[PDB]
Amino acid sequence: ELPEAYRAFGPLIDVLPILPIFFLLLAFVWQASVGFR
Amino acid sequence: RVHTSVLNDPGRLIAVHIMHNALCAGFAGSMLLFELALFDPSDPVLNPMWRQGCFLMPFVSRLGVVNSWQGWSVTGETFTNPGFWTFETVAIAHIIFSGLSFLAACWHWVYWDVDLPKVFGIHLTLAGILCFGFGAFHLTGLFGPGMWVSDPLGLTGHIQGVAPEWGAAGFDPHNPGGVVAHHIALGIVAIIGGLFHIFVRGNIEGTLASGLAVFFSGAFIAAGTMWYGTATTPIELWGPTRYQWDQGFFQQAISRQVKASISDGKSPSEAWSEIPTKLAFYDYIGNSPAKGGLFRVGRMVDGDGLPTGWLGHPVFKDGEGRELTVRRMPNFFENFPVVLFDQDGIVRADIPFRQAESKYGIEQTGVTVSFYGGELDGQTFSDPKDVKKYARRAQLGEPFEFDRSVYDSDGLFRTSNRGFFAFFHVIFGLLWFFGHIWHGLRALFQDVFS
Amino acid sequence: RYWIIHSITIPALFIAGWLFVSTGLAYDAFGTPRPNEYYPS
Amino acid sequence: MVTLKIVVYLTVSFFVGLFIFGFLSGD
Amino acid sequence: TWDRFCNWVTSTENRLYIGWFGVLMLPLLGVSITVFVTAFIAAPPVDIDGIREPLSGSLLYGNNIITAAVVPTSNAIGLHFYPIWEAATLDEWLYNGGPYQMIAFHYIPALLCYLGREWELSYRLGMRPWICIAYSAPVAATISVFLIYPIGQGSFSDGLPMGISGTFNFMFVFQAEHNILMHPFHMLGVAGVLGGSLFCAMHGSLVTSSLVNILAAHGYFGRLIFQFNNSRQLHFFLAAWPVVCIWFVALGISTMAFNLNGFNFNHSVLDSQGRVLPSWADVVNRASLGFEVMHERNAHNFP
Amino acid sequence: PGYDEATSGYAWWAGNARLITPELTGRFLGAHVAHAGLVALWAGGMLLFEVSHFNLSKPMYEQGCILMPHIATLGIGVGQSGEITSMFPFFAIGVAHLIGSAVLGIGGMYHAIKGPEKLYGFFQFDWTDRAKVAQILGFHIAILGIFALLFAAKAMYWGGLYDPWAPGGGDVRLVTNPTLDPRIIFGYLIKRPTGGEGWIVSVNNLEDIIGGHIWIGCILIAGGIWHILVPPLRWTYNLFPWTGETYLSQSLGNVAGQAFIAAAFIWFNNTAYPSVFYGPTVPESSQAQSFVFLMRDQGGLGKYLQRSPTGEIIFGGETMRFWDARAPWLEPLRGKNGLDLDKLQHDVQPWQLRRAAEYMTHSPIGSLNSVAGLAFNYVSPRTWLASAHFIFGFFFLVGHLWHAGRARAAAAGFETGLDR
Amino acid sequence: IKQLDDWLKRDRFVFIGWSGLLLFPCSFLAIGAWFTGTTFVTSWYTHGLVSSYLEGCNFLTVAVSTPAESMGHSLLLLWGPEASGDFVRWCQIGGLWTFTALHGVFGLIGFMLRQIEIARLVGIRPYNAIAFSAPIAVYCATFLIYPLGQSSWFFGPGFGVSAIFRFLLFFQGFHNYTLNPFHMMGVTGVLGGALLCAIHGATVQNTLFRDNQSKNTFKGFSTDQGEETYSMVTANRFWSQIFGIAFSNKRWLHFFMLFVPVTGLWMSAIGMAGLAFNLRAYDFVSQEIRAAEDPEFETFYTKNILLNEGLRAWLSEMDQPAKKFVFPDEVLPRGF
Amino acid sequence: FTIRWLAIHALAIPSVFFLGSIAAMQFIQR
Ligand code: CLA
Ligand SMILES: CC1=C(/C=C/C(C)=C/C=C/C(C)=C/C=C/C=C(C)/C=C/C=C(C)/C=C/C2=C(C)CCCC2(C)C)C(C)(C)CCC1
Ligand SMILES: [Ca+2]
Ligand SMILES: [Cl-]
Ligand SMILES: [Fe+2]
Repeated sequence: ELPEAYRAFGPLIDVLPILPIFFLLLAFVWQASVGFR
Repeated sequence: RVHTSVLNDPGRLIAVHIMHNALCAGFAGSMLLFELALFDPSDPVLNPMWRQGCFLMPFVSRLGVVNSWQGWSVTGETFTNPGFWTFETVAIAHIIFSGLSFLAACWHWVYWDVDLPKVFGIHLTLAGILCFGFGAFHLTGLFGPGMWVSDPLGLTGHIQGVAPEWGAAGFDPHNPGGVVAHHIALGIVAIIGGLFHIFVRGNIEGTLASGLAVFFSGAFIAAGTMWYGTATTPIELWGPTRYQWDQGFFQQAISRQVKASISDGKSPSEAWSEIPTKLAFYDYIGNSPAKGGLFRVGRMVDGDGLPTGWLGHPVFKDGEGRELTVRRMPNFFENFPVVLFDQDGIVRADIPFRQAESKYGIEQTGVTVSFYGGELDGQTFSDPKDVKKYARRAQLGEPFEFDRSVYDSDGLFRTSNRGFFAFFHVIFGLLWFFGHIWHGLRALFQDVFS
Repeated sequence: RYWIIHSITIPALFIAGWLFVSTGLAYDAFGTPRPNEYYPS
Repeated sequence: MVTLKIVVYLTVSFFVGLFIFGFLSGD
Repeated sequence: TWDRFCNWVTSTENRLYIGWFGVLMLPLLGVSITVFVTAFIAAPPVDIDGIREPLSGSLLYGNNIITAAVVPTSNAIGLHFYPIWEAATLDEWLYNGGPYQMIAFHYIPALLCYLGREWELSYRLGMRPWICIAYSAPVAATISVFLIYPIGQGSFSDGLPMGISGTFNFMFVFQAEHNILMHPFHMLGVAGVLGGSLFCAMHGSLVTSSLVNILAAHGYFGRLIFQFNNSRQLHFFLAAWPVVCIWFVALGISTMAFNLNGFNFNHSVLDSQGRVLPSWADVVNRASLGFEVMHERNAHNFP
Repeated sequence: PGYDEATSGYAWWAGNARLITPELTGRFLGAHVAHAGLVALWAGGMLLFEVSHFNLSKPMYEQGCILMPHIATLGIGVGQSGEITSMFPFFAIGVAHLIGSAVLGIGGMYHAIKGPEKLYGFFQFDWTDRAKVAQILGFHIAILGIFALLFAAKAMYWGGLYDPWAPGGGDVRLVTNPTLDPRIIFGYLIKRPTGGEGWIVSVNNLEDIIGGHIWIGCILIAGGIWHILVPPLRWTYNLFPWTGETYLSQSLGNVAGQAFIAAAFIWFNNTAYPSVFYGPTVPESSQAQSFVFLMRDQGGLGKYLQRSPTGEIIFGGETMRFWDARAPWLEPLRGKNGLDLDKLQHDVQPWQLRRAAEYMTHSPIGSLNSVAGLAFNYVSPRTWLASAHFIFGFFFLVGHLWHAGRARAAAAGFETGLDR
Repeated sequence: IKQLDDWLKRDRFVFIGWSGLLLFPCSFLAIGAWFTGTTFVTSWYTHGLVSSYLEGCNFLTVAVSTPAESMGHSLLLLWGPEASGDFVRWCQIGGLWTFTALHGVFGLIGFMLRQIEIARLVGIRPYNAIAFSAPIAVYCATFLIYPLGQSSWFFGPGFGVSAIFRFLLFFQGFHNYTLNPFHMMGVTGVLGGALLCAIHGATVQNTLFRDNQSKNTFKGFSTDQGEETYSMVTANRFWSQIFGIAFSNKRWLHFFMLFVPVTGLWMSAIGMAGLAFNLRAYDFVSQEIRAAEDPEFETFYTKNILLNEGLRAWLSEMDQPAKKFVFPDEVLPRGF
Repeated sequence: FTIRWLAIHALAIPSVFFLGSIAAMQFIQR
């Protein structure tokens, strides 16, 4: 139960909390792709 | 460390080994004299040697020496002439050897100024001659006393010669003939192997290390055969095992003896009066060796006490008059809830914890107890204090009266000599595994350790 | 050369593991009770 | 033990001030 | 002359370094040692549960050193500050477990000052500063059982008793309340002390067996496992593994103070009908239930 | 330049320590602006997550909600007794933090990638420059003092806060008479942190909360002005090294202490954290168990009432450790000596029995080995927030201990090792 | 005869040697059986328990559980009379536990033989093999000697996370193993061992020699050296002034890091060996009698006895299904 | 064909078969 018009955004909201723990991973993915220099 | 003085001298290691042989036999003769001083020989039924902390005495009587020169025997009887070889002359012979080994170790320590494609082969025939001779002359009874054998109920143990059991029945641990046949066969094999290594054939720490391997492996085997019970550890000498309590082996044997005898002609009071007190005493959890404690030292009789006598078999009946059975204590439980079950398996009575409501309390279930055989034969108790008193006693198997003042007993179960032997030789095995590793590594690494 | 027989036989062994359980063969091979076989009713 | 409360309150004040003024000096 | 006191206190020439954390440590250690020893020997029984059933913790009231403890402050006090002067009498203070609160409130700051003293000497010796980081693991562990767990539970009677058997009693009661065995932070703590012991014995054995040469010490260890080799990385890992794990288990005790408990897999496997199929976790739960019912003085969910 | 281990001295796993140098102050800014976007991204995301899965039957604390209670406590979209009126205010707040995370995120990436490597002019700061860093401390102290008064102005004028202590349950109300009196406001700081006292965690009315924030907001404004105008004085020269990693460690120690206070605050306080939103405190849920047990049996006179060590009528048994708990549903039955026997006879409104019955099922004086819950286990939001923030408080104290020693060692010059 | 010795003794990625003919198949079989049991094999017919991933268990609750009590101390060989070659029966009676337990010993033996073989080949002292004798002593005492002394393999430790947790709790209630002095020396060995690990590693790290200029010191041209990477003098000065005493010799300290946990584990192995015969420690009958004669009297020892009573009664109906204990609710202990 | 091939394929052949079955148990209805 959320506002009626914004039911469609839906699963994108269900990803929104764990989007910060992906930036922590991309700090290691960027570190991977520069050779850990 | 300190004792590495004698590595560069053989004769002073013969001296050190003779010295150890002096200490071993000297202990064995004086430990057996200590046991003889403390031993009560009056009741072999109710105060046998396994209740009295006799360590060495069962090992002496295992092999045929069962008499004292005072006249008594550990079997049952009181010979006028007990023969030459008694517990005293076994002890004396060990003490006389010990002093003579003291004298010989001194001579070897001072006069050492006196070859191993030959020595181990010499040692192996000698051990083979001893082993074959022990099996074929001592144990057979041909030129010896024999060994202790008994029925599996442990009621009629005595010394007799034993014929070697040469087949697969001989590898049954409870067959006494196998041990005879083992010693004849391995004795021959060791003589053949020994004369092989005399005619057809480096570090002394390696020899020590491999000897320690034999010692720890044997110690576990010795601990295992002690704890599990074989022909070589009779229950008249070392008591019942924990496994005989586990499967109710004596309980089943007694009930077999009673159901047979009821079926012949007799009444339950007559049937249970035919159960030997010795047999009923084995079916009591304080005789199980798995009830002791690490620091509960001494004899089993320092615990529950001197048994006075069997009370008889308690039979419990509720208000319906249907037969009830207390669930017996397992070895694992220091205390166990007293619950009474009928023949189908339903709880009919118990001794509750608080006692808050019982629905099933003894007072409201109207449980009575009647005894057949023993001291209380023909007596019925109906008062709850009596019935609750005997229900707790029945949970430990057949009830016995104990005198706690003969040995000033403290009520805490001790393990038997069987339990003390098995425990120490497990410890000895674990320690000697480490010593084997320690000396094996030092022998294999004598160039990086030195 | 190397990566041909691994694209075939690695999902083949994963499928055979999958088909071991999904067809119930794992229950018979080990005697493991099925969910309706723990309490014989 | 109303005097002992004073004794403790002073003892805590003295030792803590020692620690405070110890790191106030600077080394 | 004040600088002279400043010079002696910070001097690295004494037999023991005092330092500024150490002038705030030897009083606290002075009190906490003195009260602990006196209470361990001679304290009268403590009504730990607050319901007038006193618990005898001291040597002179029936205990040996194995069973003796300084008994935690009474449940009646709760988390109240209970100094010796706020009691009505001296005996009422001893009855409500006053000495325990005296000991714990001097011992915990003294350890924190021991932490800072270890930093302080390392600074004055020109060392890198992080031995005190390593020591923060047993400090956090002991603060969790003596301070944080009582705060979360609302009573210092739930703290660790200061004795050998009281400690064991604390372990079993905690398992009943919280299922610490199935807590992953305790799982990490066990891996930290058992593995910490493993690495200690291994490092001890590897180094001592190469005294006469790391080239044959790594020819060994490289051959025993697949082929660090960096003494800095290895020694960091030797410090880090017990320390990090003990941090987690201290945080486990601390979060269990708020009743964030171990994993409950009771009734977690069901049959086709919905009958609970017991697992090993349910057996552990029954065992911990046996602890729980004896510790409870009125349960309200058991016939 | 300073973007690899060779020219920085720091390895990749310490790669943020390459922003310590004043050569790279522009990237220092972009790290912080991008990180604040990440904080706002979670705040928006978690709120919209909590709003999306929200169901109107279970109150707020039975749904794993930790952000929605914070919005409700400001009075945003709640009515009497903390019931949600409209979820759209909660949605409006969550979306705004997303947009704020986009602005902060974009500017964080701008300065970290596109902007200058070092700032210049007014925004150029050197860590060793005592006047400049203190000036930035002054600007930042002022801003949070601004926002403390903005929070107090919101409570006084713009909609007010949810007061659980309002009669008849709870209700949003303007805090029209905040406690400006300094002996009440600063008397909280000398109150001991122990039981019954509860140093600042025992603030139990909105007048004291709002009065304290006016005192905080103003003192932070005067402090901020003090640091902008006055550069650090000579007594603060050799107290510690004036380097960047020193300042980080001092923040870490303070923020570690803050998390511990917050963990205590969510665990014990039911004024700033009303129980209609966060659930009952464990002290208050044990009072709820005993109170409804009185109203069951009857329906120290009894088996549930004893004396406190101070001699007051309290709830008996295990919950006598919790006799200092005060709840807005219990407080109308509290006389001059603790619980009042006449008020536990006939004073109890249906809402207090309603409120206490909900808070029954939240109290760990039962069994853990079958289940300790309502349905099943039930970890409370107070448990989650206090556990999480104790963990943050501990690690940040460790991070304080780490950074402070390293700051000391690096200025004195022996952070790399000893001399042979 | 010396052909195969050359191939065993070779320079490859993993050394095999003569010990590897015992270690590698037995460890693979022991680990392979554990994975097989925890994935597919039930404990319904031995324990009335569900114990594999096929059942619905997770890692924390899967186990290769001990054999049924009816099996006694049988080896439960696949071709033995209990299974008679029937693999379904063999897994159902707990034959995988004996398979895992007995193959585990031979891999553990094979591993320590491998330690000896490599140390002999390289030419160093075999103290690692001496130190590994303590995990082997613990394993033999707990997994073999204890069930052998008891009534069946059933009472041994199951190969699982929660089965081990049951084993821990069983030893409190039934053996009071916390009060056992040998377990006490074991705990001192393990916590002291962990303490030595943390102090020594921190001491080395924080007394490192400054060699290079990088702010990460994991590369200061001294890690290859070994121990001489850190200042022994500064470390001794720190600990003689913080603690009072310091380990002044590097050989003695590393001897002590060997000795403390290894001796501790060997102590716990002796305590466990005693419990194979139910030889539990420390009655303290004076406190028991006094609390049976004075209701005012209670110690933490007598509280623990009551806790162990509660453990024994509330666990054993479920924990020993073959015994089929019936404890009515009234006979169960409680403090209610 | 010696140890290197047999060591990897004795420890990955069952390990992906088992992981195939454990993946299949997650979609078991009970
Ligand atoms: C605002 C708080 C704060 C800030 C700004 C810093 C900043 C810094 N710290 Mg740090 N630190 C902190 C708090 C903080 N710290 C706390 C609370 C602790 C206690 C644990 C530490 C312990 C610490 C150590 C030991 C070190 C630093 C170091 C540093 C410097 C380099 C670190 C780096 O490049 O990033 C690198 C980032 C990574 C390598 C990734 C972090 C990996 C962590 C352990 C995982 C996080 C777990 C997370 C909750 C779960 C993730 C979910 C999962 C799905 C991934 C840098 C200037 C280094 C230094 O001293 O340089 C001079 C260094 O050695 N810190
Ligand atoms: C000379 C001589 C003689 C005499 C002899 C004799 C008289 C003897 C003896 C002897 C003896 C009488 C002996 C002995 C012995 C003993 C021993 C040898 C022992 C011991 C011990 C031990 C070994 C122990 C130890 C310990 C303890 C103390 C306790 C426990 C622990 C331990 C182990 C530590 C004659 C005339 C005949 C001949 C000739 C000459
Ligand atoms: Ca509970
Ligand atoms: Cl208790
Ligand atoms: Fe080292």
